[PDB]
Amino acid sequence: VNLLSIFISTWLTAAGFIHLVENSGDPWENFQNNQALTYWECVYLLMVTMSTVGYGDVYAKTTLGRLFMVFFILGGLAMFASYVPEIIELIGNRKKYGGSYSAVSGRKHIVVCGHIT
Amino acid sequence: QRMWWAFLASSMVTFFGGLFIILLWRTLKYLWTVWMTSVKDWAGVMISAQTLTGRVLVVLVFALSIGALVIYFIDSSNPIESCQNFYKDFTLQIDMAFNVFFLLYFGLRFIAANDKLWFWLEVNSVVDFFTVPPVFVSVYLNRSWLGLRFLRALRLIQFSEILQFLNILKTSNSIKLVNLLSIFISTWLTAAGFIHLVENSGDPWENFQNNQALTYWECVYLLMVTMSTVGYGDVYAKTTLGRLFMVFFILGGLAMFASYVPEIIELIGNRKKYGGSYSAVSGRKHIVVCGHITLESVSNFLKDFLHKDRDDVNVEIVFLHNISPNLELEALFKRHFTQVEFYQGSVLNPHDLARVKIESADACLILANKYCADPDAEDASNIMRVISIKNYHPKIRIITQMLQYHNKAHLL
Amino acid sequence: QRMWWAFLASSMVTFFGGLFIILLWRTLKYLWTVWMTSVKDWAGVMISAQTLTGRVLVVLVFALSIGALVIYFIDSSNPIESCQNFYKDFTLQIDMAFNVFFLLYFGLRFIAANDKLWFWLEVNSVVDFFTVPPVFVSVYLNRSWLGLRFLRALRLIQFSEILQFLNILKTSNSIKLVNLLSIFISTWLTAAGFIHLVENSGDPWENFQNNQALTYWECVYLLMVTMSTVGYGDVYAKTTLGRLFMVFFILGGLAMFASYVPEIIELIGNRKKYGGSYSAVSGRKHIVVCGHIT
Amino acid sequence: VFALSIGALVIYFIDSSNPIESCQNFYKDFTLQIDMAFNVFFLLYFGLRFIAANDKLWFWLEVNSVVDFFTVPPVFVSVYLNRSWLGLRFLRALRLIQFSEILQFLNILKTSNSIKL
Amino acid sequence: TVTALKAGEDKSIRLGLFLIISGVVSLFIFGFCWLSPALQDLQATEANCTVLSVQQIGEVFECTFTCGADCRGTSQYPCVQVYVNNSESNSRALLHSDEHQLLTNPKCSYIPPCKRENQKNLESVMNWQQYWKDEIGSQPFTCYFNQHQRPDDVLLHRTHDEIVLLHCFLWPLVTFVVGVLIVVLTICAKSL
Ligand SMILES: CC(C)CCC[C@@H](C)[C@H]1CC[C@H]2[C@@H]3CC=C4C[C@@H](O)CC[C@]4(C)[C@H]3CC[C@]12C
Ligand SMILES: [K+]
Repeated sequence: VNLLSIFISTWLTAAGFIHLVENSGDPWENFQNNQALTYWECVYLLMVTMSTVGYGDVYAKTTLGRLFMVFFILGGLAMFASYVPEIIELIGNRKKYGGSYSAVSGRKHIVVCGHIT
Repeated sequence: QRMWWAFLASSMVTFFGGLFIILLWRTLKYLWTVWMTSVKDWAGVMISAQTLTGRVLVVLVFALSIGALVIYFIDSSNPIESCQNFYKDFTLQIDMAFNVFFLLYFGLRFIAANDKLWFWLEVNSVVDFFTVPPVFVSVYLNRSWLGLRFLRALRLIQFSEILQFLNILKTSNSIKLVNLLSIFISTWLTAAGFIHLVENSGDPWENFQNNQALTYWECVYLLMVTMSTVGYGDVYAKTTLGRLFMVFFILGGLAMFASYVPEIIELIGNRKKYGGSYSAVSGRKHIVVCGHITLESVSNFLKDFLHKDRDDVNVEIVFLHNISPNLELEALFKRHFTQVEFYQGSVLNPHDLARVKIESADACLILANKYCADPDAEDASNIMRVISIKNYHPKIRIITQMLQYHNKAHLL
Repeated sequence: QRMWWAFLASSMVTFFGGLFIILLWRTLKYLWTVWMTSVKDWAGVMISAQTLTGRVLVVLVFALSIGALVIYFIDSSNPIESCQNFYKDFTLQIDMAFNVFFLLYFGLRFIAANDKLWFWLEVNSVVDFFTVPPVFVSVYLNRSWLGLRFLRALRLIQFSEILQFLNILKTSNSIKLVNLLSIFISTWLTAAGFIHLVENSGDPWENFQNNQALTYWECVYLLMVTMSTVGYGDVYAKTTLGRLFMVFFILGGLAMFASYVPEIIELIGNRKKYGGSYSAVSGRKHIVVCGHIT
Repeated sequence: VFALSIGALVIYFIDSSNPIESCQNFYKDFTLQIDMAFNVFFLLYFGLRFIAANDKLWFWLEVNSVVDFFTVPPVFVSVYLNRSWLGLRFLRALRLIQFSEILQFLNILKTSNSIKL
Repeated sequence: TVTALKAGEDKSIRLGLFLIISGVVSLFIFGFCWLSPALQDLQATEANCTVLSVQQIGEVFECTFTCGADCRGTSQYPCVQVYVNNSESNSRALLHSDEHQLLTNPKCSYIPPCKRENQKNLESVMNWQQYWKDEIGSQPFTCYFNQHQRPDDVLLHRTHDEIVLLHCFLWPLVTFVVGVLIVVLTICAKSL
């Protein structure tokens, strides 16, 4: 739950940054190269990118957008490298057995205790 | 025509009644205050997976499920409207035929149910009242509608189990691999059907005008290109619903990859290095070096046995060991690549001894570790090996290293 | 001209006879009821990998195989039709020359065969009656046809073994790396040739009108960009057959990556940390601390 | 040598960003003086490395030496022509291989893991 | 010397199983992939449609011609619209040469092949137009007409040929048979 929460927070922060950077154009072309896209097309683009799918149906047109996009690729890669071997791998492997023998109506029941081999 | 809402409604309606009534029945201990066993047994005698009648009906539900997907792939490949009259995919008869059985089998599963509510909440049950009712409305309308019938592909989860009772495949690793392939195909085809269905009609917000005219085949392709992370962007979901589902399917596939590769896929990837017989070498003689295989012993044996000063001789050497050639394979291999094989089976196991075809050998040679802690123990192990070899085949020459002289008497 | 069906037919026809007759011969214990050894030995004395005559003919089959790929890359790079008369890629002579040897070597492999059926079902044998007959129809027609000749690149599987008998490379890790590189190049070039061949003529369903006019080089590039998962989508298969093969080649490459990286590639990645002499230090004195380093 | 190498890359990034032809006369990236200045030192330092060489041939075949006679002479022809040409001067970025070692003698970073990173 | 060890097998029943599996999957793929062109072919029935009138609309449409050396030139041709009458349906419909011509341009009932000279294209139109004015009204001939999707369209030529549909379908069927014989003939050899 901690990892999911931090992943959602960084995804939504970086999507908001790209939206804000694309709402007004680059300074250099007097804000004429502006992309008229929603926050939803923006947060989608970043999922398609950080998962490395990269359809190129939408991409940042602005030079500021690109500069941030290369930074967000590198930050996501760094987080993936610094989180998967440490915490995500441990979370992936869990208990194989737990809980009761339940959901078997009417029958008798015995437990083989002791040395199972 | 707008009546397509009634098809999905008829599914949801049957689900609704199912979740309300089956739980309402198990309330209030006092019934009121102020034949069932026979039919249940008759339904459940056939449902047993070990019984012949149950294994063969389970092949049936699976075969009919694939047949329902084949015809789904036929109609899903058509335009959104066609003149359905003289040739509507072999008519209402094949439309009803599979679900006339699945409705009977859903009824059979419900009267066969042994824990009422749990039977309904089994994931294997949930899909049935999703796929069955929409077609029962299609036949009442006498007009085909592309429904959620692709969810029937989720019966492919059972393919590993039928391969186990039909006894086609036997290795546990093979059964796990077939299980994994089957679940991967089922989820890929389910998620591809969802995206196809979501893109067939446009988003609600633009009054369905932003609809992408793509086939189920372009759709299932897109999802392979995406889940493999290739992502060519030659095709992608245009709709906002399509995108929302696409981000979910990326996250579900990533979750499955993270939760499956380290656990099962890694184990399947590493298998036995050696197995099967020494076979496919015509005419030659054959011997097995039994006993203690270690690097020095085989290096000095092979260098004399195959020194190229014998002239009129063959190669032979089959080899057999129980703790594998972990280091032997890098430290020396078998001083030949095409010839001289290695069996990972033990000398004592009759099945492994049959694997080497010991009966067809000219001799077994038993090597001993001179470096043993207890010479008596090593000698008695080699005598045990001699005894097993002689028991399997009395008529074979055996040659054997003994570490102590007094132990030679036990061979006599 | 429509006779291009006969080229692939001539391959399949020779395969057909091969699988039927070689198995039919080993049936019925009673032959009827109610020189072979000498020629086999003469054929197999040369086929030995340890013998000098066998190692040098195996270099030959490999060198001629690469030569057949070089000329394949030449013609596969041309338009779909050209005036083939005054200069048809050094004429019917070089067209026959390599397969005049490979047909003799296929005959040699069959008379050298020691377990009849198994010799035919060796993957190293299967490719020969695919690449050889189509050219024998090309010379009868005196008109070149782009066939399945790229499958000859599958002889590159042997490159590790010849590097071992020619004694150029000696480390086992080096031999495994050269083996892996060779098999990766062979499968990449085979799958690129399949996609090129599938895209040269259009899909059947649109009467071959949806054909993509791309070279073998754009095709082998596309497959590298795809199997590395980069996937620029500047080029992609347009045909439905091309897509069906492309999804299969994605799945085969993924399967090979899953079945090779944890087993062999990981072992090759980790090697010795130290080796060789203390050399390249002029003039100085030298001492070795022997014994217990801690 | 490291600071001058970065300076040669900074000016490389300046001119490489121009059109393929420009009127190079009144303001050619601070003139032939800065064009010669870095390689007047690197040519002296290549000469110094050759007279400092202790195993003649090996000094020449060190990868650190090979890059010098690739980056130095093209500029010596540029000054003879008095006209800038985009050459292989980006290979000078290969001096960045030494950055770990200078961080070790200047004593800024001390952990072995940090030096490897 | 050797025993039944001489049989071996491995690369025979295995190949036979791969051959039957390749055969069944290939025809199964072609089945899902040929229904559409087969549907379109069956959707058009046989009638004796008659030419009702040819008029010259006078429109000009652009066509693309190629010289083989990746020529991208475009030329112009006059538009010819011909209206036919069905035999059993007596309904006025638009003539077209073929499916290709229809989908590239449905306004003109013929597209002559694209010519580098506009004068030659016009002459071919007048030539084809003369070869179509002679047979008007009478002499009904074999005609293809659709009355499901395109009731106002009439084709002179068929969209598809059964020959390629059959030629690609026979191969996986015989490939399955070749797999089955290799399986059972291996089992026949395995006995003795
Ligand atoms: C089981 C499978 C893999 C067997 C292989 C079948 C192959 C060889 C068959 C199946 C369909 C066939 C094609 C179908 C249609 C045509 C058009 C015809 O006018 C000439 C041959 C041609 C171009 C065929 C060539 C061979 C072909 C591709
Ligand atoms: K991509």
